[PDB]
Parts: sequence; C-alpha cells; structure tokens
Amino acid sequence: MPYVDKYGTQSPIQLLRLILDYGSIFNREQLEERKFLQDLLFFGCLNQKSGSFTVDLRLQRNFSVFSMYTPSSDVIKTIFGSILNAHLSTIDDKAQK
Amino acid sequence: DHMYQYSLESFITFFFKAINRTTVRDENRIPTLILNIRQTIYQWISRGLFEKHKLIFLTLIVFRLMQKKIIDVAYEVAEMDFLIKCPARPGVENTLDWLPNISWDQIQGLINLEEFRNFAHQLEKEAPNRFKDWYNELQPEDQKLPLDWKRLDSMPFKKLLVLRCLRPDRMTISLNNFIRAVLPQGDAFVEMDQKLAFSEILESVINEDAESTIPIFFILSPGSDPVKEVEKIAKKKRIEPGKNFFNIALGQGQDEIARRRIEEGNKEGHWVMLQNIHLMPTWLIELEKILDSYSGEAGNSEFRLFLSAEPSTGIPIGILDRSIKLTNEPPAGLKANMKRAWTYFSKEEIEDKDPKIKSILFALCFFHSTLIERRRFGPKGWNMSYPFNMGDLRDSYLVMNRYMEQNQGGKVPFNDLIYIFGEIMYGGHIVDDWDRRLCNSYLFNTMHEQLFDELELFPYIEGKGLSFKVPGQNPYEKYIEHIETSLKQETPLAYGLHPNAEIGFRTDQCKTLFNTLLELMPKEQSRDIKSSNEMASDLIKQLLEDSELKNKIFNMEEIKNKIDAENKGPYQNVFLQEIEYMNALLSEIVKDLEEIGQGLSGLLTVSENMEMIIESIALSRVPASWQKLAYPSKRGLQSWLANLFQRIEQLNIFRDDPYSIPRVVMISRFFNPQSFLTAIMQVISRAKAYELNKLYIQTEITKRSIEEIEGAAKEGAYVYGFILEGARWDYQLGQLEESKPKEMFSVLPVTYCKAIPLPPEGKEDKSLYQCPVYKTEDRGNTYVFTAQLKTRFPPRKWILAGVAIIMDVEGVSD
Amino acid sequence: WWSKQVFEFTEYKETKTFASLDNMMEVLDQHSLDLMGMKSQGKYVEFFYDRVEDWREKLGRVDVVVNEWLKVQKNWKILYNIFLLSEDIRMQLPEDTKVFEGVDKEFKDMMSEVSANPSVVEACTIERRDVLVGWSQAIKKCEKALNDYLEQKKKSFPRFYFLSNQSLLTILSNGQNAPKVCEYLGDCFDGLKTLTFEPPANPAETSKVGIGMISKDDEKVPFSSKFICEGAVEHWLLNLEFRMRETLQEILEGAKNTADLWDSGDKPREEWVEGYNAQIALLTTTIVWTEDVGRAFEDLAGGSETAMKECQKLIEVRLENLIKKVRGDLHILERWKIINIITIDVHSRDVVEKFVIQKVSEAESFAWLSQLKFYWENKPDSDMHLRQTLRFPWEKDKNKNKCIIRIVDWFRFYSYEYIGNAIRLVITPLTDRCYITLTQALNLTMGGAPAGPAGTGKTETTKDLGRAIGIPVMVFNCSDQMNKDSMAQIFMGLSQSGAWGCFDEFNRISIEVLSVVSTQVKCVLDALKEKKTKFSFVEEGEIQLQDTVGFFITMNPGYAGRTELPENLKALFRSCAMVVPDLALICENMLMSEGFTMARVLSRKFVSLYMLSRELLSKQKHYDWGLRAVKSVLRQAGKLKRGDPDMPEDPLLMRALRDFNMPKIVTDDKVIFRRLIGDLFPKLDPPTKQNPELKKIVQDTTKKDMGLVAEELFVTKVVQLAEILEVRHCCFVIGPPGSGKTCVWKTLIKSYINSGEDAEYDTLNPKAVTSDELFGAYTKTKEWKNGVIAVIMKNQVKNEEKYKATHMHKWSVLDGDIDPEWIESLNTVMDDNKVLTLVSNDRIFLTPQMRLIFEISNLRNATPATVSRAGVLFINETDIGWMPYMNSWLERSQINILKQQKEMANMPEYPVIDDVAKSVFYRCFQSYFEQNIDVHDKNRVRHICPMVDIAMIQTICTILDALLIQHLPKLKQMKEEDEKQALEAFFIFAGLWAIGGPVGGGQDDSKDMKEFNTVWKGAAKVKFPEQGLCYDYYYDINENKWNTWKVEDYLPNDQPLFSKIYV
Ligand SMILES: Nc1ncnc2c1ncn2[C@@H]1O[C@H](COP(=O)(O)OP(=O)(O)OP(=O)(O)O)[C@@H](O)[C@H]1O
Ligand SMILES: [Mg+2]
Repeated sequence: MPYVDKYGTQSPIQLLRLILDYGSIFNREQLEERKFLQDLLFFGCLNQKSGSFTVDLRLQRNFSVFSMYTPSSDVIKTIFGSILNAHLSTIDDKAQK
Repeated sequence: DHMYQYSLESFITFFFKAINRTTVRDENRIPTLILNIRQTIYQWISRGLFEKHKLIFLTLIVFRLMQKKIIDVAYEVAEMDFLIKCPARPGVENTLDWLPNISWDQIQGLINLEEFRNFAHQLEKEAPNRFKDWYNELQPEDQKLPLDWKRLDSMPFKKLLVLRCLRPDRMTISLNNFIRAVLPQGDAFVEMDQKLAFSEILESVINEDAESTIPIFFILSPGSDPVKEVEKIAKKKRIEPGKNFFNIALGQGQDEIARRRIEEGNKEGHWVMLQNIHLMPTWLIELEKILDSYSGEAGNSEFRLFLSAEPSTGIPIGILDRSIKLTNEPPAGLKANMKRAWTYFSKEEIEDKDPKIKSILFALCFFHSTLIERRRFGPKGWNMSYPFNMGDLRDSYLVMNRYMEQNQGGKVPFNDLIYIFGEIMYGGHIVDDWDRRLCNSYLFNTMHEQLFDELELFPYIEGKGLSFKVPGQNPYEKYIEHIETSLKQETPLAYGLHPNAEIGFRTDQCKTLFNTLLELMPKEQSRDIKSSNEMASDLIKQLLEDSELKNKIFNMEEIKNKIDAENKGPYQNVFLQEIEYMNALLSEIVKDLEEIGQGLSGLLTVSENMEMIIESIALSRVPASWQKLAYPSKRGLQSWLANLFQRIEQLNIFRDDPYSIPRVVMISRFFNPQSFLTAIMQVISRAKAYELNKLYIQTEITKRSIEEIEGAAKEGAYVYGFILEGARWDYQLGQLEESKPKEMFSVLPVTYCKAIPLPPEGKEDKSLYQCPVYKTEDRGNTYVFTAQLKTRFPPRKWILAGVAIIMDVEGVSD
Repeated sequence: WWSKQVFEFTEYKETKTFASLDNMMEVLDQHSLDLMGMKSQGKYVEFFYDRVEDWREKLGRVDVVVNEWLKVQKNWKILYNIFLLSEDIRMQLPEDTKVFEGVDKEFKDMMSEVSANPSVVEACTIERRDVLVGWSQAIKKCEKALNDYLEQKKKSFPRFYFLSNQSLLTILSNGQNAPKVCEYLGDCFDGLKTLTFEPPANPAETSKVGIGMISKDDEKVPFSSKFICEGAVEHWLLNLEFRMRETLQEILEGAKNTADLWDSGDKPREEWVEGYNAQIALLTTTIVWTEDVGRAFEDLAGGSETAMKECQKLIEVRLENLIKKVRGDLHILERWKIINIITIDVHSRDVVEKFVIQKVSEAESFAWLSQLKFYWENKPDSDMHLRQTLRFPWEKDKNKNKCIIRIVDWFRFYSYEYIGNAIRLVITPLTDRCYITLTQALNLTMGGAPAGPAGTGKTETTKDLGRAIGIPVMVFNCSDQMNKDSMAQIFMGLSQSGAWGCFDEFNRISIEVLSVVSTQVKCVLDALKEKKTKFSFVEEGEIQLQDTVGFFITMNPGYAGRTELPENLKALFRSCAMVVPDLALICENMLMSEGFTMARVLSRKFVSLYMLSRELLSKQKHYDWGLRAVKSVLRQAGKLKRGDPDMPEDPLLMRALRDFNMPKIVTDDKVIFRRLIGDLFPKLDPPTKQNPELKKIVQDTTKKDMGLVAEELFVTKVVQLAEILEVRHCCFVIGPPGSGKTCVWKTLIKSYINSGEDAEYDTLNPKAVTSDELFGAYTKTKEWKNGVIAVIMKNQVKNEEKYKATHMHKWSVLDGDIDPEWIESLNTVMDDNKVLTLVSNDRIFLTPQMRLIFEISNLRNATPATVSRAGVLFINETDIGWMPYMNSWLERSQINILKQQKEMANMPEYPVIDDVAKSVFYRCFQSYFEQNIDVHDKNRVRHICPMVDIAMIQTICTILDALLIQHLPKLKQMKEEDEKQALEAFFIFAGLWAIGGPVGGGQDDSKDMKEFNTVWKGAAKVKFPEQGLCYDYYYDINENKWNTWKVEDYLPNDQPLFSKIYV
C-alpha cells in the first residue's frame, strides 16, 4: 500500500531488501557511518487487489509466502459458533440451537 | 482547420447588410431575403476558404438545409449517414468481373438500407447488359439505368448516393450537378465568383463592407503578392501616392513605427496596409488590444487596416474573428504552372541568352512544373510531400547559366548537369531515396543530346497523340505563345502517369471531402432514430464475443513443446516471433473490448482513451492503440477484423504440423514481411556453402496458380497476395505491360522467391525492372524489399509511371 | 531580529563588502511579507497600525538599499577589474577612468563607515540611497564607454567577436602577460590551444618569444624564427593569426618536395607520415593522391588499361601497410595523425574502385570533377585572382607553388588554419554528395543548409569539410536567448575574418529575430554577388568583407517547437537532404582502426549480422545493437588481433562476436544466434577460449570459503564477468528476480583476493534511499552534505577501509532498479570520460582500478542510450539453477562458513545431517521437482504472487531444519527403515507447506486448493488419509499415522474489544 512512483518500484520496500541481504542501513544523518543492523526479523502482511497488486520478486524471494483462505461454512461455523454458544449459554439454557 | 474562426459580431454585420441589400417591398420579401442572406453569407465565407474547402462548405449548407428540411428533397436520415460514411462489409465472395471488389463491399453496406435492400438481387439480373454498359459509359450521373431504376434517378440525393458507391471518381462532379438542382438559384452558387476573378472581388469587398473597425485579412500562398493588387484598386477609390497611405512591412524594431502609423491612421482617416503579420506573434497579442480599444472609441470614417500573412498556427483567434478573410489561390494546372515558371524569369535576361541555353532552361521549367503536379497524387505519385519554391528553380538556372558561358563553342555536358539537378537541385528536398530515382527519371528524359532539336518533353507518347515538343529557336515572345497553344489540355499521361492514376485521384479527393464533411456534420441529426455510438460499439463487441477470440489466442508453451528444438528451422523461428506479436495484439484488443463492454453494461469509471475507442467505432476508423499494434496498414474497422481473422487462419494452419512448411505462403499477411525473407535466405545458406550477406532475394513471377501442389522447391520459397499498381502483369506474355484503362490495380499470380549470390560489380539490365514493395497503399516508409520483374519496355518508363507493389489493396478474393 | 541585525564587511583588498547579506535579506523579506499584511488586515492590528505601518515602511526601505550595493558592487567589481592592472586601457579613456577612480575610493570609504553603523537600511536612509543610485549611474556610463572601446577592438580582430565578453575583457586587462592571452586562443581557433615560449631574461617577466604553437591535443608545430608579442593585444594576436598560416604554408613546400622523394625513395610512406604534422601529412597524402590519379588518367588516354588498376592496386597497398602501423604499438597522438589518413585512403580506394567499375576513361568527366581534388601547382595562367580575392603573400607571389582545392567548378585556395589532429569523419557517398551541395552554394555566393533527423551529426560534416579546406570553422548554439544585437555582432565579426559559420539548432529561433537575420544575411549575400572588397551593413557600415566567408544553418524537421522559416530566408539558403550515416562505412573505419587487412569485406558481413540479429531475436531492452555497442565489441577484438596478427581475420572475428554476445543473449535466443552466426562463416569452426588460471582459482575459492558447488555453467559466468570488468569500467549484471547474481560478483572478489590482494566493496541500494539524498544536496542553511555515493567516492580514494593503498581491484556494488532521473546524475561516470558531476561542483576522477557493478531485475525503466553506455551481462535462471543451493544446504558448507566469519553471533544452530538422511533428502528433492511436470505447471498450481523456483526451495530447507532439531533424538532411537519413511514424510509435509502457502487467489480459493491437493496427494510411497486436505494432516513420529491438526475449544473471555477475542 505504500505509494508507487512512475517506475513501478517502491522506495520504502527496496530499503527492507538492503537490510535482509547486506545488513547495513545508511542513516540520513551521518551517511558515512555504515550503521549495521543484526538479529532483525520481518513479518509481512500483504492484501492483494490493494495499492500495488504485487511487490518486488527479489524481496518476496527472501520472505516465505503464506496464504489465509477466504471464509468457509466449516471455518465460519467453528469460529463464530463457539463465541455465540459461550455468550448465549450465559443468557438462557434455551436458544443455544 | 485553423484561422477559419469567424466572430459572432462580424457575422451579425454581414447578416444585417444582406437585409439592407434586398430591394423587394413586401411583395415576396420573406422568400427573397432568405435567398439573399444565403448568397451574401456564402460568398463572404467562400472568399475566406481555400479552393479545395470551398466545395466541402457548399456540401454542408445543402445537407444542413436538407437535415432541417428548409428545402423539400427526397432522402432518408439513415441514408444521409450512409452517404457521409460508407462501411465496406465482407461476406459475399461472388462479384462481377468489371466491378471492383472494393465497390462490391460498399454495395453490401447499401443492401442494409430498405430502399436498396432489393438492389443487390436486381444488380445480378442483367448485370452485363445494363450495369457493365452504364459503368463503362462516361458522365454516368446523367445516364439513366435501364433496369427500372429511373425512380432512383428522378430523386437527385438517392441517385447521388448510388453514384458514389458504384463510381467514386464521378462523385465530385455529380455532387456539383446535384447541388445545382436542389438549392434555389443554385447555378449562381456553382459559378460563384469565378467570372469576377480576384481584382474585381477586392475592389467590391472594400466598398460594400468593412468600412470602419473591421480590418481586412489577406491569406497569401507562395508566389502571390496581395500588395500589388490592393495598391492598383487603392489608387482608383482615392488619391494614393504612397504619402497619404503607407504599405508598412512588419520587421523586428519596426513594430513601434507600425504602432505609430496605425495610431496616426485612425484620427487622420487614411487606410494602412501591414504585410508579413505572421512574422511577429508577440505583436499580434499587442495589436489585438489596440484594435479592441479603437472599436470602443469609434477614430475617423473611411479608415481601414489591411493585414497580409502566410497561414500558420499561434495566430490570435480574436484578430482572425473580427477581420474579414480573403484568400487568393493561383490557377492550378501544368500549363498554368509552366506559365508561372517563365513569368518568374526576367524577359530581358532570357532574350540576352543564346538559343541553346534558353532551350534547356525551358526543359528545366517543365521539370519544375511536373513535380508540383505529382505532389497532388499521394502514393501512385511521390509517396511523400516535399516543399518546392521558385527560389529552388532560380538557384538551378544560375548554375546552369555559368556551365554554358564556360563551354562556349565546345559541346555542353548533360552528364555533368543532370547529376547536379537530381543529386543537388531537387536532391535537397527528397530524403527517402525511392522518390529520388523517380525524380532522376523526369530529369534523364528531359535532359539529353537531342533536347536542342525539337523533342517531346512528355515520356514516350507512342500512341497517346499529345505531340507536345520543346519550341525551336525563335524570339522570347514566341516561346510563351507556343507554350500556351501546345500544352492546351492537362492530363495525367503528360507526367508519365497512367489514365487510371487520375481516376484514383478523384477517388482519394472524393474520400477526403466526406471524411471532413463527417466532422463538420453538426448535432448528429439532432436525434428525432439512428443507433448511438455506444450501441454501435456494443453491436461490434457482441460480434467479437460470438467469435472464440480467447480460443484464437495461442499459448506459447504448447507450441514450443510440440517443436523438438534440434530440427528447428529459420521459418519456424519467424512464425514463433510472428505468433508472439499476434498473441500480444489479440490479448490487447480482447482486454480493451472486455473492459469497454463491462463499462457499457456495468457501473465503472470510463477512461478518456475508452471514450475515444467508442467514438472511433461509430466513425468506423481503426482505433489509435490498435493501429499502433501489429501491421501499419490502414483499412475499415469491419475490413480490419476480416483481415485479422485471415492472419489468425494462417497461424492456425502453422500450429498443425509446424515442421512441414505450407507449399504456398502469403507474405501479404505477416507482421514483418522482411523477417520472412531473411528466413527463406537462411534455409538456402545451410543447403548451399557461402555467406548469407552475399545472398540477395530475387523474385520470379510464375504462370501456375495456387492449384499446383508442388511445395518447398530446392533454392525457392512460394509467395502469393502481391498486388501491382499503375500497370498489369499479363500471364501469357510473362512480362509487365501497360494497365487496362478501367482496372486500377492488377493482382500478381503465384510468386517464386529464389536466393542467389549478388553480382561482383553493379550490373544494369534493361529487361529487369526494380519495383519497391510496400505494406500499405500509402507507401510512406513501408518499403520492405526490391522485387525484380521482366519488362519489354525500358525501366525508365515504369519508374516514371511510379509502378510499385502493395501487400493490401482491398482487392483480395474472399 | 532587525533592531539588532547587522552586515559584516568582508575585505576585497581593499574594500569592505556586504557578503552574506542575502541570508539576512531573505529573513527581512519574510518579515516584510507577513508583518505588512497582518497589520492592515487585523482588526486588533488596525488599532495599533500606527506601529506596524511605520515598521513595515522601515522593512520596505531596507530592501531598496540592499539591492542597490549588489547592483553596484558586482558591476563596480567588473568595471574596476577592467581598470585594475590595465595602464594600457587606463590611458585610452582618461575622462572616465578618472571619474571611476573617484567613485571607487568613495565606495571603499562609505562601506568602511557602514561596518561602523548598524542596520544597512537604517544607515542608508534616503539621501544615501540617492547618492548610491547616482554612483551606480556614473559606473554604468563607464561600462558604456568601455563597451564602445571593445567594438573598436572587435573590428580589429575577427576572433574577439566569437570570444565571450568576460574573456575579451580578461585578455585586454592582461595584454602584457602573453601566456594568459594564448590560453584563450583555444576558444577562438579550432587548434592552437596555447604557444610554447623561451624562458625569459628576468624570471619575474612572462615570456614574449614564441618558438612554437601547441595544439588542443599537445601536437607542437615549431615556428621558423622567434615570434615576439608586440604592444597592442589585438595587433600582436593578428600578427600571430597570420604567423600560424605562414608556418603551415612554409612546411608544406618542404613536405611536397619530400612527398615526391618518398614514393621512389627507400624510406617508407608510414615513416614519412610520423615526421610531419597530422594536418599537413593528411593534406600532402591527398595532394600526391590527386597527382597520382592525374598520372593514371593521362596513361589511360595513351591506352594502358592497367593505369586505373595499378593506381587502385597502389592505393590499396599503402592502406594495408598503414593498417599494420596502427596495429603495432604507437603514441596516441600518432594514432589519429595515422588513422585520419586511413579514413581518407579508404575513400580514395573506394573512388578508384568506382571508376574501374563504371569504366570512366576521360579526365574532366563529372565523376572526377565531383571528387574533392587537391592541386599543388603554380598555374602560370592563374584564374584564382578572379574566382576569389588574393589575401596572403604566397597567393600573390606567383613564383612559389600554392595549394588549390577544386570540386565541381568551385576552386578556392587552401586557407591554412591549424585544426590540431581532431578526428576526421568517415567519408561516405552521402557526405561526398553533401560536399557538392555546399560548394555549389558558395560558388553562387548564397548560404548552404543541411536538414536531417537527430543523431545525423550534420554540423560535424560541415565542420570537417572546412577542416579539409583548412578554413577556420566556428560553431554557434542558439537557446532562443539570441537578440538582433547579439546576432549582428557574430555576422559583423564573421564577415571581418574569413571563417565558416555553422549554426547548431538554428530551427529553434524566434520568428521575430529570424526576419532580421534574413535581412542581415541578404545584405552580406548581396555584397558577395557584387564581390566588393568593402560593404555597408545596416549598423556599423564600414566593415572589411572577405569572399571566403560562408554561412551554414542546421534545421531539424522532427524537433519539437519548430518555427517555419520565412519564404524570403528559405530562398537564400540551399536545402540539402541528410540521412543517418550507413553502419557498414562507420564499422569499416573502426575495423581498419584496429588493423584488419580484409576489414572492408568483414564490415559488410559484420553490419549484415547485427541488422538480421535485431529482426530474428526477441526484443530485449538489455540487447544493444547500436553503433556504440559495436565499437566496444571491436575494441575487445582489436586487442586480441594485436595479440595474434598472423592468425587470419575471419576466424578471429567469428570467436570475438560469439564470446561477447553469448552472455547478453538469453537461452531461447542462444540457439538461433549460434545458428545465425554459422550463416556468415559456415566453413570456419569456432574454438571456445577460457583462461585456465582464472577458472581454476574461481573453482578452488568457491569450494574452500564460499561453500557453493563450482558448476561448469556458474564458473563460466564468473570468468565472463571478470573479462567484462577488465575491458569495461562500468558493467550491468542483469538477471531474473530469483538467481545468484549477487553470489557471482561476491565469488569474483574472493577470487581476486586469493589471486592478488584484498578487494574492498561498498554495497548500497540506490532506489531505496531518495535520489537527492543519495547524490547529496544543499540544505536550507548554506552548507553541502556529502551524498552516500559521493562519500564512498571520497572514502575509496583515501582515508577509509576502501582506500587505494594495498587493494589491486576495488568496486562499489549497486543493486537497485535503474531509473532515468537517478542515472542522469551518474551519466557522466557511465560515459568513457571518468568525470563525476555534483551539485557542489566538487571534481572527483574515477581511477582506472575502480569499477561500477549494477544489479537489476528489469531494464524497462532504463533508457536505450543508458544500456549502450556500459557492458551488459545476463545470467539465465536455468543455467545457475536451484541445485547448487540444495547441494550447499545438504553439505551445510555454505551455512558452516557464514557462522564462522560473521558479526551475526546470535545465529540459530542448524541440525547435523546423517549420511543416510542426506541421501534420502537429495533423492527426494531431485525426484519431486524433475519428474513432476504437474508441480511446475501453471494450470495445476495457482499461486497468488509469482514465486520463483529458488524461493520455494529456501522455505522447504528452513521448514525441514526445524523439524529435524525437534525429532533429532527420536530419529536415532528409531530403526533405519521407519527413519527412511519418517525423513520422506518430513520432506512431504515441509514440501506441501512450502508450496501450500503460495496457493490461493482466483474466484474460489477452495477450488485452487483441491487441484493442488490432488497432484501432491501422489507423494511417492507415503499416502494421506482420504476425506482430508494435505494441509489438515501433519506427520507424528511416535504414531506414524499423519494425525490431523487438533484445535483447542474456544474459552469465553471478559475482553471488551471484539478484535482482542481470538478463536
Ligand atoms: N552455486 C550455488 N549453489 C547453490 N546456491 C547458490 C549458489 N550460488 C549462490 N547460491 C545462492 O543462491 C542465492 C542467490 O542470491 P542472489 O542475491 O545472488 O540472488 P538474485 O536473485 O540475483 O538477487 P537480487 O534480486 O537481489 O539481484 C543465495 O541464496 C546464494 O547463496
Ligand atoms: Mg539479493
């Protein structure tokens, strides 16, 4: 969702790639200082059909991809069914069904 | 077109003037006033318009009177939309021999109209007895059809429509005859202001209108001076020695002098002529503000401002509006152009010069003259528009003049002089180099040893019967008199073009007058029940969705998997590259279609480019984004789709047995033809044992038709869909010959393409003629390769005729 | 701020000055802006306006006085500097010099008094402002008087008009100091940059005695005798302008006498060329060429057929003999002194070839009259006094041979200007035709205009024509800032001194100022037709006219914002048609430059390859088929030619073209391109050349310290990169999104370390950081901060870890997506010239041992020009593969090395892989990717984002890692049979999930899962229970039953927020 330029490549994303591989980030104050970064982990959360459709394939390679699937009858009924059953039982012994 | 902007205020003064000119005293004032207004406004605008546009504007006025129904005419609203733009409809392969295939496709648009629904079947019945006979007959618009079509020939509009569709060339002439019948006192509108010439118009227009506050605007073409005509007229009206009135020419620094002169002019009352107004674009914005201040003040009576300028962009709209516009165009003709060439050269210089030098100068004047007449023809002619001035002819004389003064008694070198005329004098204009060879033909034919003896300037003239020769040694005054008599009538044949090449011009002329008239045609009939642009786009979309476009797209991976890639060929490489381009086109047009189709029937934002595509479909022009993809060949939208599916058909036969090349290939239906030719040479280079660079492709025309099953002939590649323009290739003779008069384009038979090493040295053969092939009829930087073919006539004849090969002419069967 | 603000005086030796006023000035302007508006607008402010308005007036007063010194000090500085150190110019205009000196002393005093006062505006008051305005007006008068004096000097010397007024002023000021004047003659003339000088009698004095002249390239022409600088600057410079010509003329008489002698003489041609100068040598070549051809025509009138064939044969032997001389090591000045001759003798050979083919046996045929002929003859019936005007003594002598230049009825003397070995353009049938048009225009005393597209370099052809003639050529560029007055000065100056005027981008001129140019030009052209020695211009009538002057204007039809020329002007200038120079004729020269005997035949073959290659190969942005790429391929081939001259040319060229294009070319195009090459040289068999020392050390370093498998395809790419770095300073390591592009350059450095010495590399991402901040820009405060690129350039030279002391090869790595805005700042470094441009204008020069490596996925944002500038290298994803990672992971050598030698102390320990376990994993990886087409099939498996093959392998490995550590103790306790099942199971589970995550998108996610469930369900010997997804099951070591994921029954919580509640 960070703003994409004319060239179709995002400045904030490209920085993260420099951190993942080389492990050195140049601080805008004292640009001579390497400022090496260590024991850092990054956990992505990407929404498709939102801002940029796809991010850079060279970053996406360093990340292990995972997908949340769209809601299902079996998935919804187990999630919400357990919330309501716990609250409706406190209301009345009836109206659980 | 720019600078045709007219003010509301100026129109209102002309409109009122027309009312005051009416002398009728309420007997038939209301009728005669309307008639007088039309005349008054038309003549004002016509002066403002160029010769070519004057016709276009008269067609509007009558169609707009017809649209609103101010005069009673027999027409249909659907039929007027069909008249302005005719869509070529494919489907029927069966035609008549004499009728062109393009004319038949226009008739399939005529069939969709209810009045000419039964016309298609009537046409088939006694076609050769009646329609062939009528088609063949000249001035067909006056000739009545013998198949009980007298009823269509009574009604002048309905007749006019049929005449276009059958014969495009006679439309421009027939229209004038139609205009005269429908419009009241129309015979006076056709004559217009041709009887009065120019000098009489300018004397009249100053006195009758633009007395004060309305400055007069002149638009001059090259070789025309407005100041010479106005000064003569200026002297008769009032005493003009050059003191009272000043003919101030606009230069840099002289803007303050012109400002002082115009300021002085208003309070004094003397008129002021300004020249070269276009030369200072900053001062026109300043001048505009001065004119607006003086219109509010209202300095002295009988004051005018004349302004003369070359037509250009970035002229202020405000000035062009308020000012009356008057255009002066020199008489357009070979003879009229030759005459203007001799008038330019000073009488007293030519008399001094001896008979030899003045004789060769004459032949040069002609050479300069003929180039301007070729410029009028698009593809068949030059292939490109190049500027030619009198200064470029003068330049060439001054060099020639020196060469005669040095040689003296010793014979003059033509060989030295001709190179200069082709490579320098008229080389400077031509960059393309294909036009240069044509340019040298005219030159080579005009300049030779026998020129000084009486010799035909027009090429060959074997059985033409013009008999126009260079004048023998005589006094200067006798040269012009002979020029005027011997040129008499101006024809295409004079330049070296074929008669059918003139018909083709009236076609190209006719077509432009309707493409302009479509834009000009206002309010789209003002509703009422003709199908909207978005409906017409939806209908074409439905036809494309009915076809399996998504199926027609070829997955690259499937085709690559079928090929082993060890036994792969150069042919196979070209197709793979070609089908990729097609996939990229076919995916793009389906994307643009399914997007615009969704935008019509679904609530979604409509992009600017998508509105343009909808507009382009209604007009039935190929879209700009689509045109950019694939081939650069211009066609109709319905023709393009039919042509595209024939391209797709050529790739479908490739997908099944790719390794086995088809016996007959069609170069007319490729993305790059050149790419294919490089391929056929590559296959030969493997089989043979020499460099590919050394091998040149050499076409040889074959008498066999497509029927022959013989394919993949060793040192060979078959081709078809080549079409020859400006000539006919006879099968029986086995040679190029002069074209049939009525047949515009001559389709070539099965072409055999052999690769063979180049000659060690540059060798010129009289029998072999080098004709360029072009992808499109336009022939503008679409050169692919030089084909060779055997001709009994000299090559010089054919390069002068302009004869070339075209891939797509819209004369392709089925 | 203002009540206490100030202006420190900075001494200018000796005037206190207001420097840094602008910083105060801007603050004062800001105070005036808001303060004046607020008082009038504010209702509360309106009540106390009697205060803001008085303060606002004071703020307004300050600005006028502040602008006033700036308008006076700068202009006073300039006029004062004209008076300063110019007794010559002081005595010339006494009335103004004295008035000015009066004003300067007053100004120096007033400024000192101000440095005593507080606010300048408060000190300025009104009376002071009026006094300052009067002083400024008085100074202006001095400038006007000085300007009139400059015009008189401009009339005296033609070169001064071309020279900038700031330079002109400097020269007039330093009229005594000769060496400073000679510095600015490089701007006036085509060559003659400076003059050599005899060391003077007293060391304080600068030398006057000129022994020789120095070119722009440092070629020395010695003068016959000592040239003394006389008094007046214009007077000794005009004597120098003539002494240049005199000396060129004096040597040519000796050159032509020795020219006849070398032919028959034992001394070779190539050795004679060395002795003389680049200009005189080239002329004397062309002179003895025309004599030679003239002797061949006279023989063929006799009847000897061989006369034309022998002249052909001779010209073709000298061309070959000279071609060997360029191949053997020479001096860079001597290169072009010899290569410019190669470019004229190739044309000469093409002329005589063309004469033999057309069979032209008569002299005074057009074909001979057409060619640019040079004649060295004392014509006893000299028509040259009629054709042009006699200017120099030798032209008027008529006892000594003069040099004449004949071409199509236009004969004009070789004017002897000094060009100093600038490169002659390649002669082509278009340029021959172009020379005809321009010469005929001059013959008719009117202008000659060549019109063509951008990149034609028409201006360069018109210059090179005047260079062959030896007339000076001046180049003017018009940015639509040209005025009537500024233009008139150029035309006035051009007419005074015989000089060809070529206008660059003449098309983009204001139609107003153009209509003057047409009147000015017309008045000159009208004078040339009359041929008058003196003519009368519109203003400053009395000017010396010279017939030799000619005006050339270069229009571009396609250029945007084109203004149509007036019909009157169009008639004056003869239009010529200009086309892009043929790639065969340029390539032919470049091949003859490197010393190929068969160059001609190869050139026609070479061009044909490249032209065919563009059409048949798929359109790639990284492919460069331009002339700039061709030269960089030839230069590499040329070093290899010089190495092995005895080897034939066709087999050598073959090997070179294949080698350098292979890396850039993709695998699809590699097969066709190899077969395409076969067309050109079918008989010739190419042998692949690889350096064994470089290949061995790369293989050894990669096993020892990189812990990666030295694959035959991988090592070839590293060797190919190493070659590219040697030839090309700047290189692009382009490739696909997921490969080992980074590993390839990293492996090369560690190989250079083992090879020679340690090689520091400074990695950054340019795209990531802002374009301005990377290169570095000025802040609000007037202070420049060092950019990230800019500091590495300072740091790498000295005073850092990357310092050039002990390191043989250093290079800065960049791994961002190339952009036209970002590269534009670096486009100076991209070019062959090793110059760095910054906003500060600090000059940094790239060392020969410094290299640049760019690493990009897509070259789409990059411009086609940018691709040409540097040497490209494409790495095919399939050629590297993912196997080398997997092999490095199973061996753990890669992983082991990273832990040993990194600052990453907190790194997780990877499990120990059993020899039995390794052999199962190796077989399983290989068996599941190669055999299954269904896994890699786009149709079968639908990904959300386009995951690269390498990326999915990296996830399998990291999942497998954690699964081994957890169950390591259990795998040892178990038997090898159930362990072999368990390790396969672990892989399947890990594999499933490593490709599971990426699966999604479409209309229904469930449909894409079921398709993926089906194909993966066939996971060799191991099976999944029915009526369950592969995801839902995980492998249990103890059970061995693939037990489905157990979920914990949700427990109610008292959390108010619903987003906090997690089921
Ligand atoms: N011979 C080899 N065998 C196996 N793995 C290798 C080998 N050489 C390199 N690798 C690994 O392959 C990956 C290549 O990383 P690299 O950054 O070079 O990829 P890239 O796609 O070119 O990156 P970028 O998109 O940032 O330019 C790394 O994990 C590297 O260690
Ligand atoms: Mg990387």
